[PDB]
Amino acid sequence: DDLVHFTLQNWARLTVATRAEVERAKAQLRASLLLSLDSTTAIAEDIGRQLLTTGRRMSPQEVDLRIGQITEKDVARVASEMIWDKDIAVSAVGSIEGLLDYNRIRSSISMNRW
Amino acid sequence: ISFFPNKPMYHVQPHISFITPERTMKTIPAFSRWAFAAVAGVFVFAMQVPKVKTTILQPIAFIGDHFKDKTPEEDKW
Amino acid sequence: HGVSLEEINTKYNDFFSNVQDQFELQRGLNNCFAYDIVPSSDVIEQALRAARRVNDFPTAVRIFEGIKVKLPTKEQYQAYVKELKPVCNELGIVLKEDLF
Amino acid sequence: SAPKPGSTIPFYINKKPLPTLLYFGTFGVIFSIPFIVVKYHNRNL
Amino acid sequence: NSWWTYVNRWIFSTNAKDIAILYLLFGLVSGIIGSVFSFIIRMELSAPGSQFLSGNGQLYNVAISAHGILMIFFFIIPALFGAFGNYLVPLMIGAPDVAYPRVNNFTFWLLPPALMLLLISALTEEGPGGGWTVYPPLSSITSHSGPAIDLAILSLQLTGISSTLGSVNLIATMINMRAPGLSLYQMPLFAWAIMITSILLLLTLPVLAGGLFMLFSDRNLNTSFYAPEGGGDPVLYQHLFWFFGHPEVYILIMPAFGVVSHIIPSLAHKPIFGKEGMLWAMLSIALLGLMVWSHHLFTVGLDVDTRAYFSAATMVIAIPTGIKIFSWLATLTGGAIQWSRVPMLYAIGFLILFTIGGLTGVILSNSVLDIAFHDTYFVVAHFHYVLSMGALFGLCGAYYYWSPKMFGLMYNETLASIQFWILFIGVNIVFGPQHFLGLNGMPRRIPDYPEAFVGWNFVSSIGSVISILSLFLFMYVMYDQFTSNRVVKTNPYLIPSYFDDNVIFVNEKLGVAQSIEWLLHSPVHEHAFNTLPTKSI
Amino acid sequence: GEAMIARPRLVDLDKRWGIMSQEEKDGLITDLYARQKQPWTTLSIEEKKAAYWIAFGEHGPRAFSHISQKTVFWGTVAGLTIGVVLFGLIRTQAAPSPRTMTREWQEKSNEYMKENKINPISGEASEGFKGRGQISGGIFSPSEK
Ligand code: HEA
Ligand code: HEA
Ligand SMILES: CCCCCCCCCCCCCCCC(=O)OC[C@H](COP(=O)(O)OCCN)OC(=O)CCCCCCCCCCCCCCC
Ligand SMILES: CCCCCCCCCCCCCCCC(=O)OC[C@H](COP(=O)(O)OCCN)OC(=O)CCCCCCCCCCCCCCC
Ligand SMILES: [Ca+2]
Ligand SMILES: [Mg+2]
Repeated sequence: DDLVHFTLQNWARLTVATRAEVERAKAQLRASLLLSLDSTTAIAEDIGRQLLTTGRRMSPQEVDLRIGQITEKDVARVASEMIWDKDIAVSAVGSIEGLLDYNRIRSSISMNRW
Repeated sequence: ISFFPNKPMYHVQPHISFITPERTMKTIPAFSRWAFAAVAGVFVFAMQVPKVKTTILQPIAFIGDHFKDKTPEEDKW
Repeated sequence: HGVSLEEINTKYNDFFSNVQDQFELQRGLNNCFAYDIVPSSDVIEQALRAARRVNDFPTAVRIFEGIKVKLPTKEQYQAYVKELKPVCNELGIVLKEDLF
Repeated sequence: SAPKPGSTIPFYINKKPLPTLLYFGTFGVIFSIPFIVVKYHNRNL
Repeated sequence: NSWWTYVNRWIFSTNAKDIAILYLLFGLVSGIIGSVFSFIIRMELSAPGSQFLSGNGQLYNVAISAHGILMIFFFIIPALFGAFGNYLVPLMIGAPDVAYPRVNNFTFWLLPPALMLLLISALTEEGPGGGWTVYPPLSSITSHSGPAIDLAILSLQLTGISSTLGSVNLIATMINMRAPGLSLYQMPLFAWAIMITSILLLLTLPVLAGGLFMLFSDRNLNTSFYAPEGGGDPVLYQHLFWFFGHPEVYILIMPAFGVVSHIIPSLAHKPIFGKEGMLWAMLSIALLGLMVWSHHLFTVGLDVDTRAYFSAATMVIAIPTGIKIFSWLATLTGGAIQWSRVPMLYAIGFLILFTIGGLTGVILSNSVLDIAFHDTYFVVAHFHYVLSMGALFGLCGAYYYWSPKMFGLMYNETLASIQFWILFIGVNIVFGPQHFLGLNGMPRRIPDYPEAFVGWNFVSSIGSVISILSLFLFMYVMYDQFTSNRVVKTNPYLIPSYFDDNVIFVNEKLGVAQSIEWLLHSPVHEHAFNTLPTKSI
Repeated sequence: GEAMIARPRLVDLDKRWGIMSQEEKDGLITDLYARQKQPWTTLSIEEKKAAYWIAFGEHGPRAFSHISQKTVFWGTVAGLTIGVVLFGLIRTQAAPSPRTMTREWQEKSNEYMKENKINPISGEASEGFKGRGQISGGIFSPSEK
């Protein structure tokens, strides 16, 4: 219960996110989107998936421009639109007795001290 | 001179523990709203005290009719 | 006053009989759609031929869009499209409502 | 001399943090002059 | 050292562009003071009886007189008649600078000392008490003892002579510096209007100069010019004053006519209907607005034949104005309309207010009808609902329409529209109830009123308050526009037609405009029109 | 321009157009210009869509700003209510009203001018007169304190 509560609290906190965290996330995402491709099979799979789902493959310049435009206000808006108090889907397997009911799980998606 | 030499766009700011200015700038509206709610509750719970009625409520127009005394000349002994 | 109703129709058909420049075609086409005069079948057909000649596609669909906008009711537009369908199918013209 | 204007003829430099207080104070005093004007005629009364 | 450059670019500079901005700023700083004066006087009459004051009637007279004088002679005339003319007329005529730069520089600086001396006069022990139209016996040393109204007389004198001196160069500039191939008939309507106002003002104001000087001499030289026992007739003073006052409002409102006739076509993408008929009817108005002056003396007690002669001709003024309104109505229909634009909003709102004000003006042009409304609140409603609805709206529209050309910035459309709506609602609910207050038979210029009038005054006070928020929003939007660094293209009000390609229009269609000013860069060069533009002869 | 242009080059053009650099724009315009020379029957639907969007689109010159009318309406409402509230708040600081503003005196005057036939036609001395007459009503004529 403590783990779920803290996870959902850190989820809900994203509506007041700071600039430094956003910058770090942007840098990490930009690095990770390129560090994955390290073999011919991986590059072919990436190209195929990008062409099958979108219709074109985004050049690194377009990806860089799209990522760089993101600021903390956009993150706050998106979080308040979808991460704030909203319906969730849960799935549990194993010794999940310690898990509480649905309402107690859902109650942690919003912080009352704001 | 710089906290991160490879990226000068990173400056530390005065703080106590986590009371950095940006957090307080974000927090201020919450304090304002909470204070307004507390004031509204206090005003609600003391709307029948005679001093409040004779000082604040009656001079307010429209609503001032309700918070009066309607007893005619037949009144307190 | 100046030109009457049908005289400008004949004059603009004659002008659109021979246009080789995109700018002149657009200029005359703009100046035609301001007299409350919906072009006749010969005028629109010759404008389509001129657009084919000066090698510009979007002007052709803009013709039908502007005619639909200018016409008062749906019945006149339906009659126009019924009588001009073969041309559009001959020149490979796709209407706006079917384009997307 | 052939200078190109920078599309800035404000008669005085403007920017966010500092000049706002000066502009607002000038506006306030030129708004509130009539006040001292009406007070002057009823000073010795 | 830019300080020398600073003061040479601003004080020791005679360029037309660097002066009209100061005209606008001076108008603004006068208008704020006048609006606060109007707010205080309207808050006084919120409820019957002495209110916020110790029943000081002389203070109320000072307040009303100051509001009237400063807002009629320091807000609208200098910030509309010559402010948008000296900057713009050389652009439309085809000249690089005005005829006489030194007199253009001189005319502006006669006004600041006038404002300071008027404030000093109002700051005396008594202050002016004759109102906007001061009258000799009241102004006589018998009533006022001190340097209170003499300075107001001097301010009116010097402001009038400066305005006359600020209009001599304009006529020469637009009569001799015309573009090669620009016939006087083919002149744009705005400059036509501004020249008509210039000639009318120069022709009429000298009369005010002489009459005001001779009336003022009564206090010092003890002349019998207007003394009842000295053989003077104050009806002569009224005739002299109203040979000026009647055409003054027309010469103030004609720039609004021109700016509306300029705003309508460009934002409507349609040429103005009947230019020649409109300009000839406006010329008929200009000539006509001089022989009628005694409508302000209907209840003084003049003869029957003179009253009939000068009351019958009051009606004929309406016909050309109605023709103008009908022409603008015809221009609006048919062509495209972008009703969301702020200048379009102001132009549209101008017409209905001006026509209802004109109807109110034609209500009380009869000696049989004026007796029930002379010197009552009905004339106040008429003249306010014409002045503040036409001249103020024209000034706001002109500012919001030509501001990028003055500076090169973009304002906030949302805030500007909100300000327009708030101001419109406030001014509509301010002068509305006054119609009923004057229809009941209650006079004007009275700090106290009989008890059966409180409701309409209460209804007016809230709108008076609302107008102040409108002013605050306008101040905020002006500041934001000044410090928003929002760029502007050469001709922001040019859009592709229905059959202009997105690649053909951008490369073979730019640099075209209905008027010259939109051809140049929005911050205009110091030395424009190096060569004269030549049209088809 | 003879070979068909690849589909992944002319898909979702509106989203990409702003970010896409100038050189790709000139290349696409030149390629489409060379393409339109052929008879239009041989062309695909996406080519026609791209051509029309390039010519009679929303980008470039005819890209106007959109103003939220709801924002204007709400701002006007807020300004009106702020003005009303501020006037009400600064209203109470006025001088005390004259003693004649009481219901009792208003009704006394109402019954007074009836006697001297002051406006009996359709006013203060009408035959029925259910109306007020010389009473403003509401806050203007409060009860005696
Ligand atoms: C601001 C500009 C302005 C304008 C445009 C007008 C327009 C007119 N004014 Fe007014 N007027 C003033 C400013 C103005 N006035 C001022 C400041 C005063 C007070 C002076 C002071 O005391 O200091 C004043 C006072 C004033 C009086 C004095 C009343 C009194 O105090 O006793 C009179 C009386 O004749 C008058 C008449 C007119 C007339 C006939 C017009 C006409 O121009 C109106 C014509 C317009 C129309 C009528 C509408 C359009 C026409 C049509 C739609 C055609 C069809 C109409 C009909 C057939 C009904 N004006
Ligand atoms: C220039 C003409 C003009 C203008 C604009 C005004 C504006 C106003 N006037 Fe005034 N007024 C007169 C001319 C004018 N007046 C005259 C001649 C008299 C008679 C004097 C005499 O009797 O001696 C008079 C007298 C007069 C009285 C007489 C008092 C009495 O009889 O009891 C009253 C009272 O209601 C009044 C009210 C107002 C109000 C409420 C406004 C305005 O508040 C209405 C709304 C307007 C605004 C609130 C201002 C908006 C400004 C802007 C948004 C700024 C734009 C700035 C620029 C970009 C440069 N006026
Ligand atoms: C209102 C009625 C009062 C009388 C009218 C006269 C007003 C004062 C005189 C102003 C000159 C009129 C134009 C002359 C033609 C002209 O233009 O002279 C030319 C110049 C401007 O042109 P320019 O050199 O740039 O031409 C370019 C050459 N190629 O003028 C002047 O430098 C005016 C000189 C400065 C004087 C201003 C001070 C005015 C004092 C007023 C107080 C005295 C009168 C008091 C009355 C009670
Ligand atoms: C006090 C109120 C009393 C009103 C009494 C007035 C009655 C007569 C007015 C009607 C005359 C005009 C009608 C057009 C007839 C016509 O068909 O004109 C012919 C033209 C047709 O176009 P064309 O020239 O290109 O034809 C070319 C031929 N080869 O029309 C027009 O261009 C109309 C364009 C301008 C008219 C716009 C009207 C705007 C409002 C007018 C006044 C509204 C009054 C509001 C108060 C009631
Ligand atoms: Ca009062
Ligand atoms: Mg009178």
